Amino acid sequence: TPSDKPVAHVVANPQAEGQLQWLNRRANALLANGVELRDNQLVVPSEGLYLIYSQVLFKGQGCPSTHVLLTHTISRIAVSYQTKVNLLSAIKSPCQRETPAKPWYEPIYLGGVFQLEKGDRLSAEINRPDYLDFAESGQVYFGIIAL
Amino acid sequence: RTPSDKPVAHVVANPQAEGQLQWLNRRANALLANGVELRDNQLVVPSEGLYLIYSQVLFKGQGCPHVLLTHTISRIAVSYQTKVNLLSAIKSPCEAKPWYEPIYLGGVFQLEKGDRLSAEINRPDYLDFAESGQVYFGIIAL
Amino acid sequence: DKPVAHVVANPEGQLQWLNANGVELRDNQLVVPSEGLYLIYSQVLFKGQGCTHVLLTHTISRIAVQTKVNLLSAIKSPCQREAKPWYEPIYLGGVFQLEKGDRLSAEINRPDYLDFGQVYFGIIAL
Ligand SMILES: Cc1ccc(C)c(Cn2c([C@@H](O)c3ccncc3)nc3ccccc32)c1
Ligand SMILES: [Cl-]
Repeated sequence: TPSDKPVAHVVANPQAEGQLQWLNRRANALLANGVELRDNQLVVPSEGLYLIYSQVLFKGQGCPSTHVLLTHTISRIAVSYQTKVNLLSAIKSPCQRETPAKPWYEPIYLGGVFQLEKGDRLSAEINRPDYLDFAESGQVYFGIIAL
Repeated sequence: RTPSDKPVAHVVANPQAEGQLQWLNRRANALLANGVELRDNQLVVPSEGLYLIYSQVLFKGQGCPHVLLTHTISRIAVSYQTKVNLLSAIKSPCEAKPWYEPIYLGGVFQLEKGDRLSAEINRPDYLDFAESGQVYFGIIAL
Repeated sequence: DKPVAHVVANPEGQLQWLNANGVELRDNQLVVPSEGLYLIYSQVLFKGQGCTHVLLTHTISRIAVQTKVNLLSAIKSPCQREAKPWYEPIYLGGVFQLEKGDRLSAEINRPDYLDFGQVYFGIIAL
């Protein structure tokens, strides 16, 4: 008998270069037991503890003049407070200095366990989609597992 | 009430398989239960359904010299016969001070009877086996 | 129905777990109430205020009823060099056959670096 636990693993659309579009319709991506992907946001079907997790990968060929600051954030939009509450966040400076030009790879991973309500809208956002790496699949994903 | 019918696996790396990330099930605290097979370094699924899938690898380099470390979990379905990646991480880490990069990949997936999950790296030379529990691969049916 | 625990860190000098089904928490360790398959997991977060070559280790070990052994373990190294802040999480998790009365500890080498949803330890019976 299949599991009744809400789950979801959405992935970046690799053709949507310049955005971070989460897909559920894509091979090895998934929504189940009530979880929805609406408006680039996961929608929690029922209260409980969820494991939330996301990976994003950044890439640049060399370091430019302006300082590069990469951020990744999992936000929450509750029905009783319909403004983004940050759940998880992290920030990486992949460049110490400007190149006087080998390629760099900055992943950002966020995971934790949080209490969610029914109708919670979860988003996972980055500041610089132009540095996202869609070179092969599996690298950029966002997902939840009810515990 | 009784023991669990759920398919599961937790396989561990062989520290003396050179140039290989060789997964093993016959070890203490390792495990293949309820139809999960380890076949050609690939865990094989016995039933359709939702599974958690996870792997840890830990690389270590004594200092730096352009180093890239990749860790990749991938699916082959009976039906499609194509090797698709499920989760993937690329990392550039760089006396000579020793560095450590753990890479933990995990997620929830919808698998089909007879899929062949595999967990791989680009650089086995950089694997660390300092202690036990450092390098591993498994699935857990929900 | 099934044994479960989710314990978290108290926000000095100790990673101490705080607080439920069949599962006790004697002496900073989860105590398995019966034989079977368990999904054991944890996370911890280290933060530095700027960087002694430091290695942050996090380890979940089984104390089987009579020795003590690593189940899951990782080492991070935050600094490549000797005042910018850094954050470094370590993730552990996997599925394990276990005995009634086994103890599961989740430890760190440097409590001094710990930065107290990101610092937990738990189990779930399958
Ligand atoms: C997504 C996923 C799939 C399978 C497993 C076994 C895990 C490991 N896990 C962890 C933590 O180590 C973690 C978190 C985020 N991403 C990677 C690891 N925290 C957990 C809490 C509950 C269950 C498994 C938990 C995580
Ligand atoms: Cl050990």
